[PDB]
Amino acid sequence: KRKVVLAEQGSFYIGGRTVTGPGKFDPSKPVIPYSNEGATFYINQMYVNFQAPVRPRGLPLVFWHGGGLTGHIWESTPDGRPGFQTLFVQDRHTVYTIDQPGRGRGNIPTFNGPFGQLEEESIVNTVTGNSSKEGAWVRDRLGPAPGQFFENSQFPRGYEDNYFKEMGFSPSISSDEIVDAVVKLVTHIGPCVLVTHAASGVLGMRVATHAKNVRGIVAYEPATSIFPKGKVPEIPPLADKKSQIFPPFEIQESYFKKLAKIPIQFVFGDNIPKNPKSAYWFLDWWRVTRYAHSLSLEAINKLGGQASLLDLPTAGLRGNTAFPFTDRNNVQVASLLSDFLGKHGLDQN
Amino acid sequence: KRKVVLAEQGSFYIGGRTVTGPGKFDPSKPVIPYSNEGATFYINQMYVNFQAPVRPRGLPLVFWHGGGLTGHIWESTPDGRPGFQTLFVQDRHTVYTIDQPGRGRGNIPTFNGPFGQLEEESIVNTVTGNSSKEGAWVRDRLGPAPGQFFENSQFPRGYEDNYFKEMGFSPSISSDEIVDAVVKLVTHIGPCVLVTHAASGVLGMRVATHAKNVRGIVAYEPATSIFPKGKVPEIPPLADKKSQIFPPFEIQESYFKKLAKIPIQFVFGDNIPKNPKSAYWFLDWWRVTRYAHSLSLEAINKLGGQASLLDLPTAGLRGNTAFPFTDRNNVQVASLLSDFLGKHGLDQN
Ligand SMILES: COC(=O)c1ccccc1S(=O)(=O)NC(=O)N(C)c1nc(C)nc(OC)n1
Ligand SMILES: COC(=O)c1ccccc1S(=O)(=O)NC(=O)N(C)c1nc(C)nc(OC)n1
Repeated sequence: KRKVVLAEQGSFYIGGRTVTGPGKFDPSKPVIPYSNEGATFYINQMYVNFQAPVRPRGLPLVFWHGGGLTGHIWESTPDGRPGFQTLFVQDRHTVYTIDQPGRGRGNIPTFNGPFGQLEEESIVNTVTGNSSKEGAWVRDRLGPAPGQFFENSQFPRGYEDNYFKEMGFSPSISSDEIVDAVVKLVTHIGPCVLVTHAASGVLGMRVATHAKNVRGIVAYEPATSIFPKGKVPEIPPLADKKSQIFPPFEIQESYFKKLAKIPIQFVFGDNIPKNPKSAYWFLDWWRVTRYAHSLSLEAINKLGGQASLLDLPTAGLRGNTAFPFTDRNNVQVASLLSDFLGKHGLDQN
Repeated sequence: KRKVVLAEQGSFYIGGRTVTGPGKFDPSKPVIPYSNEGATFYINQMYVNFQAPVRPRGLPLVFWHGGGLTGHIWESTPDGRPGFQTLFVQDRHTVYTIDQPGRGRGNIPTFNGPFGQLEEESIVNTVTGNSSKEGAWVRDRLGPAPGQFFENSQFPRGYEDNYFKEMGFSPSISSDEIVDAVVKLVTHIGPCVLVTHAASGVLGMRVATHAKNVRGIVAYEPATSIFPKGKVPEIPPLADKKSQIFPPFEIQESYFKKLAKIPIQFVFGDNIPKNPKSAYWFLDWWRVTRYAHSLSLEAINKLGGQASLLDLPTAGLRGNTAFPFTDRNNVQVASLLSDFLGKHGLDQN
């Protein structure tokens, strides 16, 4: 069912700062080709879209895309089925979707000169990085190697091109500045729930420690674990005995303690190996990253928290990739999110 | 006013191509940091959003942002009033809004290495260009100089930060590939109307010559004029005796003739001078650019066309900037667009 009734919708920019070029601007001189002379540039701002149902119930949801993505992933699946934006407006929540600084409609800070460089100042690095189709295939656990699917896969097969086309690079904007933009959004919205994904997992945890308005977190397949400073537990290397997972983020315990004050759920899909898998780097990476997250959640619970790990196969959902909210069974994944919101009173006024 | 009812909404990717790096991808080797080795990259694809009303009447509208912009400008004004997307869904048209290749949710083609470079191939230039706040202020005719506003201005004053935050750079993707993506969208949608803006004006004219499904064009403040090859009329230089407008695009006459088969309207806002203005480069640039467009429309009409130029002040609307569809009187601007659609039956089934 695709129909949606909106009391209002729209979009806006929030957050960011400015940087200035040298000299002054003279309106009599040729304006194009564009010059840094006399220039003010707005940088690192974030794009925000919202859709509000008639008579909303409970708190607004803020859907935060993973690494190299945009709010598209919450709008539609690669095969054109409704995304979580539609499903949760239908579930009577106001829905915010963002393009964080450096991605999509967010700002990419570059000027007149080599990419990212404002005269002698490097705002972001000129050298970029970006996953290939092959790297993303294994990262997202479509299968163990590019072009191969797990038998049980929930991926919308045949729509591979559409899926990979949604992904791209991110300039080297500091995570501090990304977190700052979302803190400002949360201040603007009021009490809300963060729904994060992969690279935005750790960022949403950070936002919650800075913003009391974050009343809950659901994180799909978070990519970086978080611990109190100096209390990082022993985490093994990968099965190749050379690689490590992403270095866990460390925060002062007084901020970490704030995570114990709200319900937090991490959600993982399928096909994460239980045992070392030296032949398949990313499968093994996910094994150890999921383990690190289990210890992070345990640390929150030892501070009086209510932090849980939901493995979708234990709820009867088999074959999900690292994007469960765009997989073929995404309605069932959404149902489990609604269950979490309902259990914690986040769907009541 | 804000209420919107959608039979369906969503988004998708269309267009683009692939490129690779050398070698073979080995899933046993560390996937991050990402490498070009064995890597397929999707480049130059376009993001498309659609909103369909219940029982649409007439043709879908494709709103195409100007230079350095995104579909945001059709979603909301800088001060948060409804954009043309909402207004035209309320007007019972299905509405498509795009982020063209190189902008917003469209692809920015960069890899592992200096920006835009895939090994020894330069996909886009590493050196970027980008307007400043000051350049955009005068380009868009908010006032003759930054900080100043024309009398009777329709700009949402006070929302300068929101407005300028929506603008950014474009990588050097060829115009051929941008046009190609929209031709593919037009094939997918069927008969439709293009609504263009500034830098997308000439691109929409080009699309129409390649796509019979374009049944009409409304272009707000187009930036580059178009003529049959070898038939560009004499166009004077600017009042500074040294600058010229953008070199007009020249197409083969057999393609130019296709513009004579559909209704085409160019729409200009206020404060374009009638006489040379050496003190204000962009005001004088608009004077001569608008003149060049008058001659382009005349050439279309000489070939049997239905091309017209609408100056908003002659229709009783004073003070519009170069973004009339986000100005304070944008509802009245929308009413004139509805009038055009109705005149030509583009609002009937
Ligand atoms: C949608 O996919 C993801 O969100 C994702 C998931 C797992 C691993 C890496 C990424 S990533 O593709 O974004 N990572 C990335 O681009 N890089 C390169 C990255 N990201 C992070 C968060 N840390 C590090 O190194 C510490 N690298
Ligand atoms: C939203 O504003 C515009 O759409 C716009 C409007 C008028 C002039 C220039 C631009 S522009 O900012 O895009 N131009 C631009 O960035 N440059 C640099 C440009 N664009 C074009 C289409 N041609 C040329 O040179 C021929 N330069």
